[PDB]
Amino acid sequence: FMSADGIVPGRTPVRYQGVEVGTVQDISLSDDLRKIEVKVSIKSDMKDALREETQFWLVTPKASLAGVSGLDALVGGNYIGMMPGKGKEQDHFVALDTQPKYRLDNGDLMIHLQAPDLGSLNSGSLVYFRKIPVGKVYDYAINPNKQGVVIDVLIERRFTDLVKKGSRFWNVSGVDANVSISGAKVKLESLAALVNGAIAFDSPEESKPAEAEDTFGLYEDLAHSQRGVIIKLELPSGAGLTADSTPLMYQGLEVGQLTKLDLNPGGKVTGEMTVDPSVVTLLRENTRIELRNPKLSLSDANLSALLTGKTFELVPGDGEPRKEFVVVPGEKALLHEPDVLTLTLTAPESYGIDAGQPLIL
Amino acid sequence: FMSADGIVPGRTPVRYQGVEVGTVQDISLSDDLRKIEVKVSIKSDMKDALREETQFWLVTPKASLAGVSGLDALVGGNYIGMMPGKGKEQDHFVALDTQPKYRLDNGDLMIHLQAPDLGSLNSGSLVYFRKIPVGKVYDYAINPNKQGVVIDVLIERRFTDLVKKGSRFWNVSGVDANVSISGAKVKLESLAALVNGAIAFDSPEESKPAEAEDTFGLYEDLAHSQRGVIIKLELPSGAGLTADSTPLMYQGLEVGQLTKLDLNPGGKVTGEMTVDPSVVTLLRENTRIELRNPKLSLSDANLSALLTGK
Repeated sequence: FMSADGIVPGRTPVRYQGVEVGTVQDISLSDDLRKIEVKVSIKSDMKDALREETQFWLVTPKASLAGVSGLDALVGGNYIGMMPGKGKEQDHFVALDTQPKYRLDNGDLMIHLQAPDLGSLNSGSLVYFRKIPVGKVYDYAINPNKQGVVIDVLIERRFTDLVKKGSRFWNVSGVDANVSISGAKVKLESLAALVNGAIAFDSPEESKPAEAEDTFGLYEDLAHSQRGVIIKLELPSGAGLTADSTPLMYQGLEVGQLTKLDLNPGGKVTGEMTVDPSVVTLLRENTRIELRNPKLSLSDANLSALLTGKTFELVPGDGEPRKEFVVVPGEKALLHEPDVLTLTLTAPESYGIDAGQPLIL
Repeated sequence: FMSADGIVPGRTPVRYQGVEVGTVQDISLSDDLRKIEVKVSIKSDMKDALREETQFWLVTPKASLAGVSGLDALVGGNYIGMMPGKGKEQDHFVALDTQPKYRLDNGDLMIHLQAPDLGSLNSGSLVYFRKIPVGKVYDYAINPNKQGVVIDVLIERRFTDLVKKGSRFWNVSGVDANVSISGAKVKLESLAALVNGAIAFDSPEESKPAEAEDTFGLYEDLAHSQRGVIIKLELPSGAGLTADSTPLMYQGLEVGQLTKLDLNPGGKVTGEMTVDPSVVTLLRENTRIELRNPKLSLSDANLSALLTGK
């Protein structure tokens, strides 16, 4: 032992699963080499499992955060816990530090999630389906690649059929912090989510069940877990475009959201947008996506339209479906219509004619 | 037992409803197969009910959240609780984990509610009438269809006549703070609702009493539980229309609220609006519903009308 804080040589039981098995006999020091040698007698019933892969630890109460451990050890004195294994033979053991998880093998389902960072999740945080606890987080570890973090979670046996291949997992925080334009709307749903942390998951309708350490991806939010279709956009510039803030308006209703915005070399601004499955059939050839500036109308004032800014507008077409588009400015919107009569006319003088003047018949 | 944490073979009583009945005699291990065999002696008075459908559990204190359980077990040592049933005969039992609810059958009324999700509600959250507690949530479960969640609640005997066929239920949990342009509304209930949650309900005037596990729908808010009449609208576009924010103004007073807004295929924008029962008789043939844009008047400036929109 590194430090035998409260081990009495006379009476200090060795408990396996709370059942007393042995008793501490003697305590000595290995000539002050920061090691405490404890000689403990073990009854003959347990000597069959007294093998090489056996773990020992010292259960001692402490004032931990978000709950106190070792209440039984506080009431009845700190003791020694043991866990047998499948070794060959051993008579000299090294005590552990924090009593590693041993599991129970009750038929539960063990699955893995991959996240860029652990987040607020700790050991013991809950897993929710329909806001009903159906499991808990078992362990966490770092991938051999330093980029990834693997969270190993366990779902109870009664809900093993709930997990499917298409099931999606996200992190839940019981805080809504909407701002909008009227004022700050703050709603507190679940306090346990703030205190502890929670992973919620959703089960699809028709999918095969998942089993045997199937891996999944942990989305950072419920909104990020929403299913959608990726569309690549070749934007002219990103002057008034904001990621996760610029919508795609069709018939006055928002159906898309600009998600990614990048600057490829050569000064090429490109974007990536998620569209909901309702308007996928409207994305075909000769289907145009354009940008509209917020115009100010004195007759019909729209403060919300002024506050939103640039808006993506969708003009459906017909043909083979496509997943990539080229965005043209609003000045050139008339030029890219399927039928349009383009004319070039010469004059010795400009006569004060700009590039936005109309033609009148 | 899966783990006998503090069972002393000498003195460890078996208590039914707090009454000592038996005493733990012996503890042994089933050749290290993660099972603890506990031999307990039971007095001859209880052997009549010692049958197959008998439940046993280990009452042990723990530092639970929003309250600590097993205070008596903490004071007087952890013990074993039992619950008899109506089995045939049994001499080998399997201990349970969390002492499932046994109920009391005092004449209380048991009813069911259906919700898309449990929400903030947990076991023990309170049920309110006129902000007076008249019951509590008993249990929750998942429907065989994965879409629905069934919450089983229990109303006390004294208020069994309060529940009617037309009674409406809604969920009040947490705290919602909404700041307006010139106002601030902090909607919250008692501290137990903030910590755990609550279900409040309203009884109509003339309705038959409800009984025998009658089902109900759990609305998400008091506003959503308000009675109204559904009107379908064939809108031209949804350019400046927001769900649950666009009113229906008659004589300058708000009488309706645009609730649902959808895009049917073919580019057809449709809507669904709730109207209060006062103006139902005004909804007849050749009755027109139109949309007005917020116009700016220099002589009579109306900032609120400008901020409302369509």
